[PDB]
Formats: sequence, C-alpha cells, structure tokens
Amino acid sequence: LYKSNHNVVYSCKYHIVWCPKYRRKVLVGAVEMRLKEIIQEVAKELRVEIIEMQTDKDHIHILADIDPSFGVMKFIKTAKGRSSRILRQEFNHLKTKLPTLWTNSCFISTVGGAPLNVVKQYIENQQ
Amino acid sequence: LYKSNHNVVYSCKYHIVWCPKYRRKVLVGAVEMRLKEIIQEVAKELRVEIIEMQTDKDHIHILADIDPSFGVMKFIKTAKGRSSRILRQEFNHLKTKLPTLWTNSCFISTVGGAPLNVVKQYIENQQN
DNA sequence: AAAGCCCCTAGCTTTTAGCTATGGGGATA
DNA sequence: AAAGCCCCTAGCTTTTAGCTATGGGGATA
DNA sequence: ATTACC
DNA sequence: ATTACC
Ligand SMILES: [Ca+2]
Ligand SMILES: [Ca+2]
Ligand SMILES: [Ca+2]
Ligand SMILES: [Ca+2]
Ligand SMILES: [Ca+2]
Ligand SMILES: [Ca+2]
Ligand SMILES: [Ca+2]
Repeated sequence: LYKSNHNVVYSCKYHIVWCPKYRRKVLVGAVEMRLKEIIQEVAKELRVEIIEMQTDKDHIHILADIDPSFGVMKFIKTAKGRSSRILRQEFNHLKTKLPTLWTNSCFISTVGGAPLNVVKQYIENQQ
Repeated sequence: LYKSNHNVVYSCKYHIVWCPKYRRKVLVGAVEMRLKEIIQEVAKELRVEIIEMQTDKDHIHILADIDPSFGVMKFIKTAKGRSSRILRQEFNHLKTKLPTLWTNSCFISTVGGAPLNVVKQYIENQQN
C-alpha cells in the first residue's frame, strides 16, 4: 500500500513522541481531547494521515504517514506550534508557570510494514 | 540505537530505490563501481549513514539513515544529481544515448525495528 | 547531561505566538 | 498510466548540469 | 520552573 | 526513446 505525489512513490510512516514543557502531566481531560482535535485538524489540512494517535498523561504518541518531500518536521512544527497557540488560548493553566506548552525537542522513529531485519534481506549489501 | 541533532532524537531509516532513464541496464561495470563511489562521497559529506547499498543493472537499492530535519529528499536530490553530472562526464555513452541519467522519480519506504501492526497496537493501547 | 533545564539568533506560523534549525552557547548536580 | 514516457517553470547543485517541487501540463491511440 | 517517552 | 524495483 503506497501513496505518491507528482514524482515520488512512497510509504513514509513515523512514530512521533513529544512531551509538554517540564514534562507536566497536563495531557489529560479536556486538554487531551482538544489536543487530539487540533492535531487531526492539522493533519487533514497538511495532507498527513494519522494512522494512530494517543496521549499518555505527559507525552503523546503519533503514527503518521507524511509526504517525504513535504517533510516530517514541517508537520511537527505545525502540530506543536498551532496546538500550543490554541490550547494556551483556551486553557489558562497551560500558561501558569509555563513559558511555552511544548519543548524544542521530540522523538521520531521510522516505521514500515516489514521490520528492519526483513527489509535488510531485500538488499544484498555491497557496502 | 538512536542518533540526535540539536533538538531531535531520531531513527529515520529509508529503503530508497531509483532506476536509470528508460530503465536501461546501464548500472554495470565501471558505471556501477563509480556510481557507488559517488554516493558514498555524498553520504559522508551530508552526514547520511548508508546501512546497505546494492546496484542491479537497472535499479539501485539504498537503505540509509537520514536526519529527519535534513530531509530524505535532499539526500536523494544530491545523490542522483551529482552522480548524473559526473558519470555523464566520464562515460560518453551515458551522455549521448540518454537525455538524463535518471528519471524524476524514486521509491521511498520507511522502516524501523518493529512492524507497522505492532506499533499501531502499541500506540492504541497506551491509556491501558 | 540533554531532547528534555537556562540562554541566544532567525525563519515561519500560531505572529501583543511559539514552534523549528542535519541551528548555537552554557551550569546544574 | 504514471513514478517511470514527453513538455514546462523555478530552486539549488552538479551550474555551456541535472536533479527537485506535499510542482504542473499532456499523449500513448 | 525538567528528568523521561521509544 | 520506458514498463518496473521482495
Ligand atoms: Ca509530472
Ligand atoms: Ca507511553
Ligand atoms: Ca542484506
Ligand atoms: Ca534484488
Ligand atoms: Ca539547543
Ligand atoms: Ca538523559
Ligand atoms: Ca504501472
């Protein structure tokens, strides 16, 4: 199952994890549900397919298929950036002793249908 | 085993495949060896780790770890663009029998340690 | 120590903001 | 038909080149 | 204003 | 000028 843009046929799926500033346990309750809505809205607007997404109290997991030419960091900057603006506009406690909602950092890991040990079998390495 | 730049901790591995123009079986002999020489130079110069690379006459496989902020496309653009420029200077048959060495297209497939269905179940069951 | 904390610039969105950049500099303990 | 074929612009490298762009048009017939 | 998700 | 890469 592969998508394509004008020039690239691709399957670029990323496991994305980022945490709030100071790793606060704020991704619960109304903030959690509203965070998921904003990300879903960003993905739709940016042509990103959210395969799975779930918060875990002080961090969020996202499994997203992103156009490799568009860039994974552009989706991440947009997701974290807009969600920070809106959630801090809608939830005052997200500005209390919080200079920002997110950190400058995140975790990214590529994911495919086949694991890495299987895909290396596709290729006879000539190094 | 994860890497990190200034802000991102990542493991971004891509199975990349692209073919010569018209799918001509030109990736043999000295063209094959010289092509892999140039991509090694591009990888080292662009901080890209080449896990595995194989040419097979009419296509090249590359399994590579690429900085996600740098972008998989900037590596592909440089690897294809520079190899096309150099090999067409050094092999007359590549400059006279083809308008370009490569096509405008490629294949990109991400890969990690776990299968997709396992990561999917793992993310879905986070809240218990 | 760093990804995560503090500090800085510049770029681009979310712009009397708040995230990136294969971005930089630190102490704390 | 499209990723792959022919055409284009525009950005950046490899620059009396040749690749990208979440880029566009099209015929094959 | 932090302390760790893979 | 192509026809498909575990
Ligand atoms: Ca096209
Ligand atoms: Ca978790
Ligand atoms: Ca192998
Ligand atoms: Ca093979
Ligand atoms: Ca830094
Ligand atoms: Ca640590
Ligand atoms: Ca086809």
